[PDB]
Amino acid sequence: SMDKNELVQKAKLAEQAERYDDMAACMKSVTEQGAELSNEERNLLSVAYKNVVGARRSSWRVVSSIEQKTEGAEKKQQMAREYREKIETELRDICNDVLSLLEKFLIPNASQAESKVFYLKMKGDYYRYLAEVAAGDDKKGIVDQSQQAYQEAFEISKKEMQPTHPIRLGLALNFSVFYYEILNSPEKACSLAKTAFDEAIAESYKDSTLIMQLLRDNLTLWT
Amino acid sequence: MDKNELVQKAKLAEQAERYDDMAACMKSVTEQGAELSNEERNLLSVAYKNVVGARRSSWRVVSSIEQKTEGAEKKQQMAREYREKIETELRDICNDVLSLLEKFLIPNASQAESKVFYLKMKGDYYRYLAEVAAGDDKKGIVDQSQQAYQEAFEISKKEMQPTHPIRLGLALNFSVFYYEILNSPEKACSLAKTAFDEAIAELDTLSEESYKDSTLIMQLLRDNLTLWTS
Amino acid sequence: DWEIPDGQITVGQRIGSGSGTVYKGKWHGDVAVKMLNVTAPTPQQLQAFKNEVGVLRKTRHVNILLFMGYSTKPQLAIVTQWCEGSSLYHHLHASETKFEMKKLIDIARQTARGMDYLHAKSIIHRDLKSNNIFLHEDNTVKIGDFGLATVKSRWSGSGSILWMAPEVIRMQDSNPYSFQSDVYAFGIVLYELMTGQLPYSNINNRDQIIEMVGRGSLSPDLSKVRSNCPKRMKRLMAECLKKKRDERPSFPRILAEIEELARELPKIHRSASEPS
Amino acid sequence: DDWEIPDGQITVGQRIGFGTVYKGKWHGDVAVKMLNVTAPTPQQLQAFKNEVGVLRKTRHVNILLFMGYSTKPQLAIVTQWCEGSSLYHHLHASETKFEMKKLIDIARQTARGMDYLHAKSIIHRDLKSNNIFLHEDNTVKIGDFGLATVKSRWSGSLSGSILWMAPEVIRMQDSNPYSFQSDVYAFGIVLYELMTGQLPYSNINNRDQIIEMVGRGSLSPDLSKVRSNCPKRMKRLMAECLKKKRDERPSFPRILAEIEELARELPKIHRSASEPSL
Repeated sequence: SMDKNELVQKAKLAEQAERYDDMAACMKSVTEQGAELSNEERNLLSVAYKNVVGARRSSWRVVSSIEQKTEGAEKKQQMAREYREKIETELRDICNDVLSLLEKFLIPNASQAESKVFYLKMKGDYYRYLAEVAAGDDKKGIVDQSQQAYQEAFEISKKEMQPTHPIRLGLALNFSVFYYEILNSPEKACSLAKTAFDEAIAESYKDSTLIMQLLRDNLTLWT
Repeated sequence: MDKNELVQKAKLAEQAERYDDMAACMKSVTEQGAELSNEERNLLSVAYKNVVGARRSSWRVVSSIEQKTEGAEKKQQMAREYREKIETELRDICNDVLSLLEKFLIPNASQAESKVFYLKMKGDYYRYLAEVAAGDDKKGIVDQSQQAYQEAFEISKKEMQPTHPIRLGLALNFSVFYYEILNSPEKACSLAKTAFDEAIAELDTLSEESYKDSTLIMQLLRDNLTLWTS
Repeated sequence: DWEIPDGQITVGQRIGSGSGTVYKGKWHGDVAVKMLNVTAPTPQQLQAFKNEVGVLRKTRHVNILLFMGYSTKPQLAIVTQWCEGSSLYHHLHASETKFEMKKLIDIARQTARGMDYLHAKSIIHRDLKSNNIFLHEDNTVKIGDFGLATVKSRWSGSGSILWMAPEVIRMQDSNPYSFQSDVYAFGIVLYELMTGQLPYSNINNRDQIIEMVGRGSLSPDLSKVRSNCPKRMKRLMAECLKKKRDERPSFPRILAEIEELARELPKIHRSASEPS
Repeated sequence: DDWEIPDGQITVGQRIGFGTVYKGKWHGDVAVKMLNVTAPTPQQLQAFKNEVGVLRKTRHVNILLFMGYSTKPQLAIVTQWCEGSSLYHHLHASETKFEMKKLIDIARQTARGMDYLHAKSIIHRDLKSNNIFLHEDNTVKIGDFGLATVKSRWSGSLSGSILWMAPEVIRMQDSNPYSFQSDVYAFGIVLYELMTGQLPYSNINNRDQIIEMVGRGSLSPDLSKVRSNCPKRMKRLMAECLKKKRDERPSFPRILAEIEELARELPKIHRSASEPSL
């Protein structure tokens, strides 16, 4: 209920206060305004929703693990389960918000290829996140939509982008872990990961060093 | 609904770092009316301390931004309004905790241990309200904080040994009250050094676990004394 | 040579006890002072103090608490560099400071460097424990409290028992202490680093612990090592904790193993996606 | 055989920079200053044994810790390794932005180091920001004691680091130009570097003369280039340490006491520490 500049300022202020729910609400409003976001506005929306959903992913993993270690106790496992489904509901609502913003504003208004591959990557990542907690009857559908968006962005990635470009290095990282984790295709995931890493070593300054380190850790642990 | 189910879901919220859920669970447990156990007491304390600490940190950040923004009047207005939003959250959290203390906890505290622990918690949350209170209600809140602290301090020195972790923590928090809120370093260092030296005397007299509990606060007392005299 | 005249050291607040009592002091900056609160030292305390000064005057290493001087006039006193921070015992069991595996590895490596230096100068510490390891600026390891230390020259001069090796605890013979007893104490401190807790956690009493470790019936529970602890480190600690002195490794190769493992850096316990 | 290290124990690594300083491995990391000559000439051996003698008297947190010496392959002094560049590097080559609090702390540590040094009657005679090393940008370490000495009646025998040399040291007109005061003047210059961000006598066109004018007294550091947030006590103390005539300069106990006092009236950065959640 305020100017786009007023919402961006309140978003940055929420960012410095580490109140990611407020920043996410601000950037959601800014995107519902209809205009293309700037690189800064893009980055603020990404940080906001990624932190908001990451807290829930971390809590889900913790509570699921604790779900595993229920031995001889119905009510303990029942409590851990109901809490897991509470977290599950929050996780799904968040991802549905982010995917609705992606499909109704972000991707259609992307002028350059960079913006639209980034938004299709985020599309794949959030489908990813939903996939990890997917039940099984709708799981297949979510995985299908995940890989469709992921690969669609992938096709445009190595057609207009330099091997050093951090956005695709990240798209590659998320697609490889998609194949390894979400599905069970170690051969493909490691093939893609090593391909991207070697193409990057062949040819942002500090960003790529650490994303290649993440690639080397990934391949190191998968092999 | 059960008290034990609420305590268990509180521990599960603690493991997932969802401190708002743990706080809600412990608030229900204390609203049941029964005296809390030591574990239940510590879970409630941890929960609300994390809930309020997030807001304290965010308040500090945006307050600093508010004062250090000169030129932009609209940006400074927005930082002021967000500071007041955070302040409102802070106050509601503190009023919740002080309501839990005033309405349930203090009357059911039989032992001295419980009553110093809860009076110290009352002083702490009134102190958090003092960190953001401005002008009109400031004095009242400061007085209630100091009063609760002082009463807990008297009961600590009259029924708790200098090494008792609750008494040492009460000393630490009361000294921090003196330093940060009343802005009187001399009385804060006096209280801290007195408590630390009196505990250090008797420190050899403890068990390994009592030693871990006491040393954790004594190291903070000596860190504070090093920092206040630097 | 290193004697400090009386009056030069302004002694401040009493901070604790050592093997004497320790205070903070000012002498060309900050210093720590271990002092004996007695009017007249007995010949045994005076010989112990002279031995400790003799040992410390041979210690000159970044990971050894820097001895700076001694005094005799008011009371006997050893003065060292001041370390802002806490002992490793405090960090592990008194604040439960969440250390990353990288910093735990670095702390172990620096402790290994300190005891490599000490044993290379034929010094046995005989009381190496997590309480006698201090962190300077939460960054550097400093081995301290040489009150029970000695130099090995074929002669024996003589509550914290968790680090005591079975031979030491058994007391079969008058000279148990050796390089291997220090290595076993080191094994125990790696146990503390990799589990986060003290060994013999579930047996509560303190007296039985002695009988069980001396006999060999009880050894540290290596199943409480956390999963992100490198496998090499667990193997090395097992080697340092072996019940018979002669199968325990020496500090040069303990150091070499920690150095080699230093460089290996798996940040990834599990797989990891692109962050912010 | 007291501090000598047998040959073979030290693995010498990369050349990093007096004698060619290298990195080495000996029970961890070490720094090794080594003279690259087969047979030391009697002046080099006298200098080297003098430096070892001085270093074996230094045992302080703010002095680069001497660890031992070697003679077998070539004469060598071995110290602890300090991760991080010289204060000169941080100030004038990378322009690392230090807060005023950290600058005060750096001056305090250097003052502690030279209070210790002078309390053991050690004159460094080459104190400069290049010889001040930062240990993880957290601790100050005074180093390079090749020109240091114990003050003795028969004190036996500068190159281009002229800006830390006191005027009397430039003149060499006095019976003993090296003194506690000359070190205090070098210290004044390092505080000038700390509070200015620049080397002294920056805005000057001619270079060889500058020696002549500081020797005469025509030239003194321009204190107006000190930054505005520099405490007034610190600027006055630098002025006191840089006065043209040796006997108007203060002693390091007083420099240390005043730098210590200023740090206590500096406002606190961190907040108090209260009872943490169990």
